[PDB]
Amino acid sequence: NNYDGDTVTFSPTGRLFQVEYALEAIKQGSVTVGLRSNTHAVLVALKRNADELSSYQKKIIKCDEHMGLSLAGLAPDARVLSNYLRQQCNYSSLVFNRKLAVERAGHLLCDKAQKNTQSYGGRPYGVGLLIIGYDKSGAHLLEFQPSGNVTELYGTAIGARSQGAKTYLERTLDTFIKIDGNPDELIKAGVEAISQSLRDESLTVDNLSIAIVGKDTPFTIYDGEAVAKYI
Amino acid sequence: QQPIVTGTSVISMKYDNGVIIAADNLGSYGSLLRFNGVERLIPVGDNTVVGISGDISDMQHIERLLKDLVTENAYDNPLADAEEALEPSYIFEYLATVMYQRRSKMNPLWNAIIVAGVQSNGDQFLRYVNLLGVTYSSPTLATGFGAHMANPLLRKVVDRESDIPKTTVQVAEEAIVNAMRVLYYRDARSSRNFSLAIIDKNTGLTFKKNLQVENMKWDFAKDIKGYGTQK
Repeated sequence: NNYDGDTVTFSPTGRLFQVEYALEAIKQGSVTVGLRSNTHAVLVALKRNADELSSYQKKIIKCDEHMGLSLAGLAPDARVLSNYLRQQCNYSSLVFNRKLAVERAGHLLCDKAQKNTQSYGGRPYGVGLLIIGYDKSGAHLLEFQPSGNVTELYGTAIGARSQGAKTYLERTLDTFIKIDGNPDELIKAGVEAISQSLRDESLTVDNLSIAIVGKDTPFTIYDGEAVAKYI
Repeated sequence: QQPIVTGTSVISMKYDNGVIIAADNLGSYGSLLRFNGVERLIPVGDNTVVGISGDISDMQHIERLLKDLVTENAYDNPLADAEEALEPSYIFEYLATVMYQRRSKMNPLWNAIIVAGVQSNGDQFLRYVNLLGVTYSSPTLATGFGAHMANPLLRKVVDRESDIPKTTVQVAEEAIVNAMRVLYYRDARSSRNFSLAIIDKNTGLTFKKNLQVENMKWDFAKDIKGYGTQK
C-alpha cells in the first residue's frame, strides 16, 4: 500500500488510509455507551487498567456543568480536544453570556479535526468522543469521529465490541427515549447496554464510570462506590 | 479619537410588559444640524432594539456588526428563529466586549449604547454601555443630555423596580414623548423628529418612525421683554 503514508494522499478508490487507521485506534479502545432521553443524557464507560496494580484510566471528562464527553482511543488527543471544547464554551460564555449549543460545539470539533486530514505534517486525532449536554434545545448526544464526522444520536456506542451495545440500544430505543422523569432508570438502561459489549469481564465499582446531565442535573461523574447502586 | 457627526440622547424605560426606547433622527456636525434622517434605533430581530448615541460612523459600524452577528447566528442553527435566536443579553454582552476591547486598544467606538429588549422568558432587558465599557442597568436609562433631564421625568414614573408592574405602556409612552419634548425645548442638538420603539412580551416589537414633538408651549414668550428694565 503506497497510499497510506500520509493524510494528503487519496488512494485510487478515494480512501484516506491514515484516517481509517486512526479509526482503528478507536476500535481498539474500550467501550463507551451514550444514550439520552428528552430530559437527560447519560454516558457509561468501561475503564481499563494496565494491570492489577494500576489505576483505571479516566474515560469521562467534564467540559461544563452543561456539557461533557467520554473518550475511546488515544487519550492525549481527547485531552487536546476537551481543552479546545472548554475554550469554545468559555468564549461563548464570556463574549455572549450564552451557553454554547452542543451541536455547534460538535461542528467546531469537526472543523478542528478536518484540518489534520487535509494538510501535510499533522496527523488525524486517534480518538472517538461521545459528547452529552443539555441546552435550550434539551438533551443532546453527539458521536465524534476523527474523520471529522459528527452525528447527533439518541444512543450509540464506540470502542471494542460496541456493536453489541449499539444493537441493544437499537432494540430498546422506543423505551429509553421516554425515560424523562427518572435518571437512574436511564443509567440502568445504559449499564444494561454496555453489558452486551463485555467479554469475559464484569462491571465493578473500579472499572465502571457513569456521567449524567440534564434539565436540572449539572454534568456529574459517578465512580467508585457511587456506581455500586447501578451494578 | 474625536467625534465628528453625532446623534445625541437615547432614552428608554421599562414598563410592566416590555421596554420603550426613543431617539431623535438628527446627525449634528458641531453646531450645524447637518443630517436630519439618521435612524439611531437598530432593531435586532423581533425582541431587541439597540439605541446608539454619539459618533454616527461608529454607529454605522455597530449596525454592520449586528447584522453580521444575526447572519452568523443563523449558520448551522435550525433553531435560529426559535430557542437559539439571539437574546438581548447576548447582543449586549457582545457589544460591551467590543467596546471595552476597543477602549483598551485606545481606539474607542465613541458611542453610548442602550440595548432594550425582552428575553425569551419575558424578562425586560435594559442595559447601557459606553465607549469606556462601563455598563449598568436601571428601570430607566438615558444617554447624554437625556441623562440629566429625561431620567428625572421617567423616574417620577418608575422610581424602583416595584413600580414596573404598576406602569402601563400608555403611561410609559406618554412619559417618553413628554421627555422628548423637554429635550427639544432644552437640547440645542435635538430634533423635533424622533423614532420610538416598543418591545412587548405579548405584542412584540412596534417600531414607530417619523414621530414629531407636538403640543409645544411658546405663547408666553410674547410677554417676555428685554433682559431686566426694558418695558
